[PDB]
Amino acid sequence: AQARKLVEQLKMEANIDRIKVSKAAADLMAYCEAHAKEDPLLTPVPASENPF
Amino acid sequence: LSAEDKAAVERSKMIEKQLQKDKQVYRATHRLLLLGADNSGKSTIGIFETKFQVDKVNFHMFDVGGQRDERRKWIQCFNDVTAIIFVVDSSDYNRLQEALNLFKSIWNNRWLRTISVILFLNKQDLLAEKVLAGKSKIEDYFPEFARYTTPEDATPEPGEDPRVTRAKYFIRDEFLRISTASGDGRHYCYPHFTCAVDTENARRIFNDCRDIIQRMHLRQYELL
Amino acid sequence: ALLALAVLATVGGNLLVIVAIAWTPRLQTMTNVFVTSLAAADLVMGLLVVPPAATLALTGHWPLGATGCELWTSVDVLCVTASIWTLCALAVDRYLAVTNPLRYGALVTKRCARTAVVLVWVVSAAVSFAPIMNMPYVLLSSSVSFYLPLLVMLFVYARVFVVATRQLRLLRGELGRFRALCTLGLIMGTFTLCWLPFFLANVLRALGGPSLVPGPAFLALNWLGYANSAFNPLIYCRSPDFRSAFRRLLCR
Amino acid sequence: QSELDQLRQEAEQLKNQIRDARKACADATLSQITNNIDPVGRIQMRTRRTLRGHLAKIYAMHWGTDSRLLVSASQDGKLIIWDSYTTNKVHAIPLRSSWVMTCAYAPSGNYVACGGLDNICSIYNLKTREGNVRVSRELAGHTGYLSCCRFLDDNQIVTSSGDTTCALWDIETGQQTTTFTGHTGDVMSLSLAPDTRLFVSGACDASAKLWDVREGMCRQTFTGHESDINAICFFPNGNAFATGSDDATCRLFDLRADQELMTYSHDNIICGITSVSFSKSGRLLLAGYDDFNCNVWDALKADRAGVLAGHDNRVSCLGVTDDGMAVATGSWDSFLKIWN
Amino acid sequence: QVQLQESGGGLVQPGGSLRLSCAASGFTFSNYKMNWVRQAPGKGLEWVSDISQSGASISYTGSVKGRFTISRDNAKNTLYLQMNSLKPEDTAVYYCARCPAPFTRDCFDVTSTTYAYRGQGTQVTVSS
Amino acid sequence: VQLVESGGGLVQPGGSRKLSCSASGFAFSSFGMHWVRQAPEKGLEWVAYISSGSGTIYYADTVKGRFTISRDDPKNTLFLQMTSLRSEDTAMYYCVRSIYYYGSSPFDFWGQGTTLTVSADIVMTQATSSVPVTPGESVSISCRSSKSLLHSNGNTYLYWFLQRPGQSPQLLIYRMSNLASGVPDRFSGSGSGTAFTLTISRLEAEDVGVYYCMQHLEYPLTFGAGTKLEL
Ligand SMILES: CC(C)NC[C@H](O)COc1cccc2[nH]c3ccccc3c12
Repeated sequence: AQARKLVEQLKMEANIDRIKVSKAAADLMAYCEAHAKEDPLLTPVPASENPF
Repeated sequence: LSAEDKAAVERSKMIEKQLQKDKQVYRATHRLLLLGADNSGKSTIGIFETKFQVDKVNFHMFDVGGQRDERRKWIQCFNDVTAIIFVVDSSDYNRLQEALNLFKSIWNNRWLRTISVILFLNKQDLLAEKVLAGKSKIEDYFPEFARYTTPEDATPEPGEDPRVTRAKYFIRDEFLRISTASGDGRHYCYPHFTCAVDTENARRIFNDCRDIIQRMHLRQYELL
Repeated sequence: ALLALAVLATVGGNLLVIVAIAWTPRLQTMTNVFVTSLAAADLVMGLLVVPPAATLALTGHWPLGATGCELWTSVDVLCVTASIWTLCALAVDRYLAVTNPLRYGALVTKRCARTAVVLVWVVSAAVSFAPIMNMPYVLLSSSVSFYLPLLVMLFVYARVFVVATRQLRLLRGELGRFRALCTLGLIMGTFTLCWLPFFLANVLRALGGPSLVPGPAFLALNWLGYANSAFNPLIYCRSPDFRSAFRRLLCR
Repeated sequence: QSELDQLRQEAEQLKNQIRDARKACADATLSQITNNIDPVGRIQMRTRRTLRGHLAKIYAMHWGTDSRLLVSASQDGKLIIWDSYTTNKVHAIPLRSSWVMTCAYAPSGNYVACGGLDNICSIYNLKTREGNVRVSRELAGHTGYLSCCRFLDDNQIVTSSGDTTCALWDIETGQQTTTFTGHTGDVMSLSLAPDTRLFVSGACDASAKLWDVREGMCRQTFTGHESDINAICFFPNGNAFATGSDDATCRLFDLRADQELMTYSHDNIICGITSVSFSKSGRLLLAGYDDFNCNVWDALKADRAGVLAGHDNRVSCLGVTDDGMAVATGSWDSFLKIWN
Repeated sequence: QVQLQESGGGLVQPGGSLRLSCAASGFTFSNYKMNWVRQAPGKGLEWVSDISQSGASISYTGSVKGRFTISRDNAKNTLYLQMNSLKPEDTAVYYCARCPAPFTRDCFDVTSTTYAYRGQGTQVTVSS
Repeated sequence: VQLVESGGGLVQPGGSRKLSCSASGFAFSSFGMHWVRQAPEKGLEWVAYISSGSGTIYYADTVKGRFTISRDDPKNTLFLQMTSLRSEDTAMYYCVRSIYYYGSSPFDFWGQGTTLTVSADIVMTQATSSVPVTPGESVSISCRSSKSLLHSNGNTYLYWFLQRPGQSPQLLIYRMSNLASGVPDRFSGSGSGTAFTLTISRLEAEDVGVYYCMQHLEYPLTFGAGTKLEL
């Protein structure tokens, strides 16, 4: 049963549903674009508003 | 700065003063990593921490033994030790190649490339007994032992066989060849012949760490 | 014209050294304490010592007042003594780090380094301002400021040289089974070739009378030591660590 | 060969089936998906703060949830809590073992965690009536060194060990409520999801697994690296993560796509990654390398957008504040630097 | 995915010849030092030979010195081990092992009990 | 945690008396200690302060120079040497602990106090110095300050204390908004610069007493005259 757990895990991973990579990439794009404004590293804040 | 901000800054200053006291305590202590095989006998020489004292110098030896056989990750934590103490079993010729491979990997390890190794050939009495007997021959596991003659610099111990000298110095020269095949003088290998009853290993570690740090200071002062 | 170049070299190099040591937390390694004391001494050489002398040489008129010169000479003696005693301190630190490494790990601490620097500068000020409070004084001052530290550094660096050469030969033997000269000679040769002629002519004037050694020659020798004060940053900070700090400082 | 043949064959087919499914689902690469967007340009980040209290190399750091307090572990066997705004040392916690390879900052801020070669996760109470930081719970039960530990809540902590296992503990009882098994080599890092219902872990088998905390099972397994994975970080969305391995490459894996979306590497980068992190928006992926310099990668375009140069040894840890104001980088030169 | 498939093992009378091949997939072959390890029955893992990234540096154990020759071919991404004059002490299952990290000269934890970058094995048994 | 004060008693107007404050149950060496007095007919009044490690000492202007303060961390004792007393010094002196770091709670613990009888300032005004209330009904108490306590760092350094009759006061709110440990949520702290209020929801037992407001902006520590919540 040494490899029985491995084969069962592989079967369990195969059982899942996989969505299209284009859709996943588009979702990541959507999140990054939507939350771009609230990223201080992306667009640096004015030195007055910078706590450091 | 408010009164509370000032008090917090003061408290940080007192924390920094305690840190400086700990710096004084910590710099004076020399850290040594103890590596070896299961049969190497490094126990006599989880983590089994030792703290001994030679000539008013504080040494801290660490024998990691609570991990698995994979040591490629947790060994990087010891990038700043004074020296790595490598213990081998000279009698066991079968695992001698495994010890050589471990020594080679430690020597050529990107992070342990600046760490000198103190080499302790541990079971010298067992090696001498095995060589005197006909139990096994070195040449089986090392055919190059045929074409090898005792070094000129080799100093035999009184009352010892020349063949035991040949065996012990060939075993030591395998490690030495591995060590001087590379490294270009940043770190050095220090070979020692050890017995299970030996009591001068602390003095040996003291002398060899003194040499290690003396050469480090020379190199940092550009005096080679 | 060359004296101006020496002045600007002194001030720039030593100010850069001080700035790098102070602003780099990684360079504050106890021996930079002596390095920064020496850099301060050389900086005050380039600032309050060499400009008046250069202006006097290129123009007979003394730029400093009549009373100002009597305290400008005691800034010369103070600063030169401090630089030489700091060089001796650096030699002693190297000796203790090479010959007793294990114990040197805590033999000289921050307290000891800041006591030694303070004692160096206090002795320099005492030797410098003792006249304010001639032949015997010149001899004693030159012995305390130059000859005693020079002998100490010679003994110290000889011991370090024999240790370093023994270790080099041992290493060559070890690696051959299957430079201290350049560095120490540079360190000693700069200091000697610069401050030894002046402190030898000092004793010569004191003993045989001022007539034996001419003024212009005395000026030239004193103006060779000033060159030493200029050249000190080059030799005590030619480490990859120091060079990294200088690069990071002057790039931005 | 009985089991050794049958199980090996069934697996070999199953892996082929997974590969075919990933090929079918790979409709189009993310790089082209984002081949039209504007370049993120260069994000020049200057060292705004430098925290210098540690006595030796720094192995880990962690930010408080308030994005102002941070903890850090070092080889000197001390745990130091910093106020990044004022550089003040809020706390200095002496540690019994000086080989602590990780530290964790409770999200509530009450406790702190530490562990390492001692195979024990130690929990230290910060807000106690005695006024001094006191160890409250020493979690034992791991048979290897503790690579990482993260607080699920004030009473639950998830730790990853070098015994090829990750565990979910319960600080109250001090016992493991769940043990996650399946990794072949040491688990070098773990990242908790924003919803904290599942986490990912990177091991020394060049694979990263996604564990469901409740059921204690591996939902998915991601491969694609060829060297030990050292760094793991969950995407802010929570549906993806990034891994940093000794191959000197960073890869982005999507939970739903179950495959690598983009490899962040260049031909001249031959140094492994020790730590990775994301920004608030997940556009910049900061990766700390062995070359003493941290690179800032455009997470959607794979082109290097900046370098966090200034550390004079290995960048061991690298974390971003919960509010995204700053990035703190710990290295082996005993200094923590805050960049804005 | 790092996959090291190796084959070529079979029943051979003592003193014969045998070529062991190890097809490597999932990684760049040319930047990894490659190793050969074996496990004789009743014993533990042991190192046999290694070859550098390009092939300039090659080493072997004393037991297999002069009779085993290891060659790598980066073009086809495979590792070879030509064995000559087999002896009854050489009966073992042979694994094909890789250095954990690229551009390195230190194969650490290759002969460990559970190493990730190691093949399944070929049962090379020599007897008369 | 337990703070023990001793030495208070009958002293002539001309003389001296040493006040001791024994520490037990906390890291006395890492805490900054204060001495706060309170006359029988007067509210609390801050008299002196010695920081952690004795690195900084402050005194009230009323007893500046006249009094001395000190601590013995190895012995875990706090000392206040008083010389040339005055008839106005009749008061119960409180030993107060306070540790200062980001997010700490200063003035958290007050000693039981010892009673001693003798034979550039921010003023805090507490309106409605005596009002009757009914249990089970919410109440609001407001103390205002001459100078705004906000330090532009989001730190309105105002502190609330509850002196129940017969025991030392305890800290309720620190920084005007943060509830202290062991204090129930029914208490609420709010307000702005130069105007603060304390809100209590569902008034219950163990709340009858005198409510004090204290500023910590700068060190001339000043306490309100008291509110005297009564049934
Ligand atoms: C006198 C002024 C113009 N120049 C002095 C030299 O710069 C430095 O001279 C010294 C340095 C250290 C000790 C010294 N003792 C002396 C005695 C006489 C003259 C110079 C020095 C002297």
